[PDB]
Amino acid sequence: NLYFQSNAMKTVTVRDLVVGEGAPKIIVSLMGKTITDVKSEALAYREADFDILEWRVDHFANVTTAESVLEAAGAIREIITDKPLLFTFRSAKEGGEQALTTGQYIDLNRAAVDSGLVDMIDLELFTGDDEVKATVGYAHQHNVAVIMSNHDFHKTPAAEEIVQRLRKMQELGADIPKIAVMPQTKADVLTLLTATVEMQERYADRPIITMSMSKTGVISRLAGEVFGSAATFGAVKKASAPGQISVADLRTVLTILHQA
Amino acid sequence: MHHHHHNLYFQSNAMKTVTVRDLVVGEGAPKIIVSLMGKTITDVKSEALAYREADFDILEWRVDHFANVTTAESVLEAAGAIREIITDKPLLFTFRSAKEGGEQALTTGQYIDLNRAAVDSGLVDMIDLELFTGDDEVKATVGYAHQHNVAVIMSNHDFHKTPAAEEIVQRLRKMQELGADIPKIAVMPQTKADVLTLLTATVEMQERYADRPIITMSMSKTGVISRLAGEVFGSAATFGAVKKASAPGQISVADLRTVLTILHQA
Ligand code: NI
Repeated sequence: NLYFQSNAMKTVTVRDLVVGEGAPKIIVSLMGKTITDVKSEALAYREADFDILEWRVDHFANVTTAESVLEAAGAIREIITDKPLLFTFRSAKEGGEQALTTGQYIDLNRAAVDSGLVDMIDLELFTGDDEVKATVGYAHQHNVAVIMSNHDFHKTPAAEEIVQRLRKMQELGADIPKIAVMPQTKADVLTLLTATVEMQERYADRPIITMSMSKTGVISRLAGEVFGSAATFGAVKKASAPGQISVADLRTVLTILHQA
Repeated sequence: MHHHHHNLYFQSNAMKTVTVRDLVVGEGAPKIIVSLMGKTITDVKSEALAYREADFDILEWRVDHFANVTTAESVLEAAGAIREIITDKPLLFTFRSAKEGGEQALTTGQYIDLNRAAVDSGLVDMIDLELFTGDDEVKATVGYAHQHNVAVIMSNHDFHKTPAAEEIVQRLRKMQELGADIPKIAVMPQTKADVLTLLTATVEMQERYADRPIITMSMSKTGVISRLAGEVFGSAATFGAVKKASAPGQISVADLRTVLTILHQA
């Protein structure tokens, strides 16, 4: 599992994929309740064009059973063999389907890191600073990269607050700070982009991932190359968050912008 | 002082649209404008015939590239040629002055007389008038175009910097005050933030002050996204390239229509 990190070039390289270089990378979210459902979805996703596979563990029914989680991850790794695998338990208040105690959520990520089956984990910043910092270090001890994340599905904080949150993620050791916000106005989309630019140019020594959700915020999913967001989420069969477009349409736009 | 004894465009203030040759500017996905440049009447004809096959909505004739811009009748001969060739799309007459990057310079009197001649001809559906021409002549010429059912795109360009958002909004508002049917502004980013400043101005103008469509763009490769996001931010049209870009940042019409269509999906 070794991944690379170049602070000077602001890149994170996982499975030969250079996040932070060139056109933004496409992340898709795989959801399945049972082990066989995860296999089925992995076989379907193997036919799609994406760069990073995110397993949304909060959609899995047996999330507190260690052996079941490990079996599902192994199944994905056996089907999708050449793309980085990102392990994400999204909490209900951050956009997901389930909620765990802080301890259960650490056990779960701990076990994912230990297995060697996943290349990256997602850690929610709000989990708690001590908890998060320790877990980041642990992931790094095992050659697992961390996407640190924060999501607001109702509003867009001020740009200064968005920047500060991305700076803290970096301070806590996130390899890739990530923030998703919801616009209530057209200007809010621009606020998210402003924060992206400011963070990326003034403070980051690594890639960042940002997005303004809903149809109104779609542009933020497409303009990463210019504004400084290193990856973007697309939909394979169904959108996992408001505003995602199909992977095919997303790749089309990213390519056009890259070659403009 | 212009008098009529005893072209057609529509505009809806409340819907914020301008309709010319059945094209509804301000509704749905942004419209694509392409620019035709030719030095002689022979070059204009060859380029119009060639462009006829392209996917665009509005044809802009860049009169400043024409060598014989000095005798109005000669300019009207080329306009007729384009009108005979492109019969079903709006034709925008644009002499882009030396002050704003035009390949040429003309005195204000010559510029006003050229645009009056274009209006008189009935061969063009719209004229471009530069905001910075001078208020008395702009107002008079806007009124003159309107008397003839010719729409006006009022324009302003900065190829070296992006003014503050407030200044961009003031210019768009002034265009509306002067009677422009479609205010239009193009600015050049020096930083990534400058691209966002142009979009901020677009949103504020469109939401708070406009009762008509506006056209805005941040030039260069850096500003390309501004040419693509008009549906959400409020820019009603966008310039594309048929064979070669006519301003920095334009992409091919095929790529532009592809992206616009994706963004319009719902
Ligand atoms: Ni008359």
